[PDB]
Amino acid sequence: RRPEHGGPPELFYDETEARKYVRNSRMIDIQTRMAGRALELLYLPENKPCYLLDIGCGTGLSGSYLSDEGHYWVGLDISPAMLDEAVDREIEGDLLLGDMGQGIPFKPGTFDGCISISAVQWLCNANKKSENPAKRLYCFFASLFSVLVRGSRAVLQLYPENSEQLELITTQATKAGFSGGMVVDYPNSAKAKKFYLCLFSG
Amino acid sequence: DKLNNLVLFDKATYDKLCKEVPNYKLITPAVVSERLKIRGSLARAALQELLSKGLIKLVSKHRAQVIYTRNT
Amino acid sequence: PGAEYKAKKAKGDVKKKGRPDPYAYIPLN
Amino acid sequence: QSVQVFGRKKTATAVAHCKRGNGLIKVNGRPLEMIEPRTLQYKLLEPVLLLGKERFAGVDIRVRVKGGGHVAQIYAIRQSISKALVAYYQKYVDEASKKEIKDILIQYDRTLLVADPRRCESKKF
Amino acid sequence: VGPRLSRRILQQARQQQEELEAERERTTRLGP
Amino acid sequence: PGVTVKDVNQQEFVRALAAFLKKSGKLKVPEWVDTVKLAKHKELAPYDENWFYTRAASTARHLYLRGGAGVGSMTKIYGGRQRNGVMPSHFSRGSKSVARRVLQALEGLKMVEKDQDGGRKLTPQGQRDLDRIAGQVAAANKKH
Amino acid sequence: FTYRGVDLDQLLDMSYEQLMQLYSARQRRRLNRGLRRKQHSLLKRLRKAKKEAPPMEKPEVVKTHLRDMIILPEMVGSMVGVYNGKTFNQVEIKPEMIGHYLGEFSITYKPVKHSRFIPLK
Amino acid sequence: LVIPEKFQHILRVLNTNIDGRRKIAFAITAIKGVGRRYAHVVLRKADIDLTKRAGELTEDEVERVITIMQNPRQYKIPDWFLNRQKDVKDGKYSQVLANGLDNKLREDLERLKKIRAHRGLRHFWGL
Amino acid sequence: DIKLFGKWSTDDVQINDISLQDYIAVKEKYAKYLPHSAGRYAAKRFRKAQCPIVERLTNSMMMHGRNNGKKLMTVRIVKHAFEIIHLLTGENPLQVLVNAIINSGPREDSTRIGRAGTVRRQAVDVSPLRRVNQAIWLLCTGAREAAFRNIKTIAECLADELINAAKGSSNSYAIKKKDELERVAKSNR
RNA sequence: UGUCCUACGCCGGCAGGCGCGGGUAACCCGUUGAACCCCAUUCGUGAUGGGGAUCGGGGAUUGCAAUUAUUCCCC
Repeated sequence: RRPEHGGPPELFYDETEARKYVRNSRMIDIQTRMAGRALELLYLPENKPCYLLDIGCGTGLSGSYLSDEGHYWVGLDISPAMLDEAVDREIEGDLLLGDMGQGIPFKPGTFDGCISISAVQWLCNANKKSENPAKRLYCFFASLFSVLVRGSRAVLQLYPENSEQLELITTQATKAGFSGGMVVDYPNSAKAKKFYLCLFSG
Repeated sequence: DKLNNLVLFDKATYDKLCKEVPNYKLITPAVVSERLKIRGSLARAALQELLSKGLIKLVSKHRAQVIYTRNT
Repeated sequence: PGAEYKAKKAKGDVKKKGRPDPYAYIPLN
Repeated sequence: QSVQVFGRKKTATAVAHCKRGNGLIKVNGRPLEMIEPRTLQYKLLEPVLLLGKERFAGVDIRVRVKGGGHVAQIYAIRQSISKALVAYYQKYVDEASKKEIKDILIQYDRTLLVADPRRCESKKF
Repeated sequence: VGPRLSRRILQQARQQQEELEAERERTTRLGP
Repeated sequence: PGVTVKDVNQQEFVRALAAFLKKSGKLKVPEWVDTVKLAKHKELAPYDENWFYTRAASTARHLYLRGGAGVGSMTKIYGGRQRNGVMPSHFSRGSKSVARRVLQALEGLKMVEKDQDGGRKLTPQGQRDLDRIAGQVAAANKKH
Repeated sequence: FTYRGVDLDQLLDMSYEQLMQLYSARQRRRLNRGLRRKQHSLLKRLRKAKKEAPPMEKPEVVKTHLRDMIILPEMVGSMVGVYNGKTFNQVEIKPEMIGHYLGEFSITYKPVKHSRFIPLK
Repeated sequence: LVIPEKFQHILRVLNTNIDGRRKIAFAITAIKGVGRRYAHVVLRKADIDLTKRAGELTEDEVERVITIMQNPRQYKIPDWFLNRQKDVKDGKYSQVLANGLDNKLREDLERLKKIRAHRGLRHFWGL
Repeated sequence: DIKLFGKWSTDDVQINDISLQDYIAVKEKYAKYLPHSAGRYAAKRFRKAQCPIVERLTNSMMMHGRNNGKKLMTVRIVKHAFEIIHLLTGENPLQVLVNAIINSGPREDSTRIGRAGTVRRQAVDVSPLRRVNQAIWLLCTGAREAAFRNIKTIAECLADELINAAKGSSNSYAIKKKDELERVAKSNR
């Protein structure tokens, strides 16, 4: 039904499911148009690319869209199979492997923007007893607020399945000190309805 | 990826099917076409030719599946 | 929550010309 | 003298005549082994191989069918044959043979005496 | 069984009975 | 004691009758052999070039099983599944004139004529013909 | 110019009964079903316009509501003002429209002739 | 079977590559102007065993097939089997295959555009 | 004696798993010539435990849309698969089938719980009937999505999947999914 | 379910025509001979013999009138 019910992201998005994932033109179309909407969402200055933390890029199709317009990015991912699939696509941006909930391991005042592509609705549930969802979301949000330049822009694409998940993510974001809100793409629609966390420092 | 199965039997692959189809222990058009990189129509035509030669025994006949076994 | 963009005669999201493409913005706390 | 029985299904209805003879099995004017769906041929071989072909050499049976699909007709044929033999060995042959035939034929399958009471439910507004 | 099914069964049984009981020109002349 | 078409399998009997009609050589043959489709739901020409003989054996079979049926019932028998594009599929009937010409050819082989109560009915020597060809089929199949 | 291998000069002489083979199926069936009298009156008006006009320029325009009339081979040299819903579109009869109708030169509908939010706080 | 020493992979028919890696009933289908049914009726008229591949076809077979292609009317074909049998300009019995078909459709579209009928003008507005 | 398909014997079939005598119903009393029975085996609770394993396997390929209804092609496929297995392993295909059923049974998995948004997984156990059901479904998925786009026939793909599941090799999709199930059960105690 | 359902004979490969019968109805269409399925051939992992959209032409049918492709068959 949904990919979140299948299991952990490290093990569900394996070799064969990534292999059938990259051969899906519908996925290509939706990913390119959501990447275009995300790039239009943040108010970055024109003729000057920004330093974007691309979390949840995976195959790097959004990263490919970033590299097509001359922008630069670094990718953070959790599954090595679709990471190798992204590597096989002669991609330009760099790739990192690790859990985003354990903390973003970069210096503060570094990133001028943050692009999250289908990675924040993943972490609301727990697949291990040692993982606390509230603690994981709070640590991820606090580390993201630390590594961001003061005044940078962060956009997070998501498809929540109920209002309580949105309540927990918004209360974690507003307890982490992020300033911003929520932008919905066609809220009264069903196919075209997307959700977009927009955040900034101050 | 893109397969390049041959359209007619060359001399070399004809030699391997002459000296190798008596010993695979399983005979079907599918695995023959998979491992010999040959057209499945040529695989089934080759097995009708070979059962006409009579050196491989039949097990069952069907329009979609044909199955064969060794003499000994 | 997008009440100005909801069609009265239909279920969906109707466009307006004076305003940009349909959306709904709500702030955080 | 002879015995007429009937076999039932959803919409497949069969009649069966069993009389004295040399052991001729006929269905729709054809022997039992060339009904068109060959895959259920062992179904047509389920009753007789349950009992033994030497015993059937005194009874000639002929079955006519009408209605139903292929496999429904097959089930009607085999149930009609089974009930024809048990009725022939009840009315004409002593009760012990009928009892043992009924016991083995009811411990093998349930549908071989009374068919499955299943039919399509009608649609109502 | 049911009305229609039993009707078909009795019709087919009567047909088979007539067929197994089975196994010219009309006499227009009153006197030979 | 003699065998019957009902006592033998259908397909090898039909192809044996087609072979006997082929080496008979007295069938009349149309000029439109290789430019015809025998139904409006057919998409391709039949792969069997000698399909008139199999057609003749099949229509002889269907007339022997039930006589008094003409061209319209014959087209009703070989109707198929018409896949009319993105429209839902339906049932279509066969071509009238092809079956008409084949059955007229069998009329020319003194195997069948008309019937006063309906369509066509076959000759009694047709019954002997099917009887001894069923005998040779049973000899070649049931005795082997 | 020739039409179905037949030149215009013999097309004018070639008569009404054997118009069947040089046409398509639809107007062949339409002519076989019986032609009416209103389009005959329209033909009479067209030819009455054709007589008294001087022969060194194009004659006077004949206007009508008839969109579904079969163009005869002898129409070459007329001006037809055919209705469309509002106005009269008046068109020259070239020799190349023998097999066509009057409806496809009088179109009843006009062609159809059919920015993003940025958050600041 | 074993490859012939004269086996070809690609033929040159109507200034077009034709794949010999296909059945004879479908290798000729690759060039325009002929589909499956016309190929079947031609190869049944050409008296050719259909089971052959396209790569072992001899020369004499391909020029007799192409002389079926240019003038099939003398080889006893039905005349309502064709594509362009009653042309508007010059009604004559014909079958265009590769470049004649493009010229026929081009002259149809430019005829419709010149007479500014609804069909051709809508085609012009559509592109 | 009653032989399956005329040449398969149910007398030599032994169930190695002690928990599954009464759930793999293939013995002398369950011996049938054909899996086509059309018996009302699902209108009462635990009735399908008495169903033959071959009949459940023929009900298993009766799946995925267009194949619904057409079970004569299904029993044809499993007949060809039985022939292929008997030609490959050299013995009764029923033993290979029951070994594949035993070895591909998920013995422990995870259930999903949660009160408000926070959803966790608790390590729970699988009943032997559900073990057989999930093994049958996993072999069905392996046979279906194994090849799906090339010359590899469904019958020989099913035979290969059953043989590799009976041998316990990692090539089987069913074995890999089962092992992932007990491993994620151990990860969520 | 029917004076529009059609049996049958002739012509054209088919779209369809011509002629003669049965039926105001468990009587004639109609032992309502249907599709899936079954057996054999060809195809064979190929945007491919899959899928058929969108087009061009011809023919025929239905009707005062079919163009904005009424509809069918073929290419």
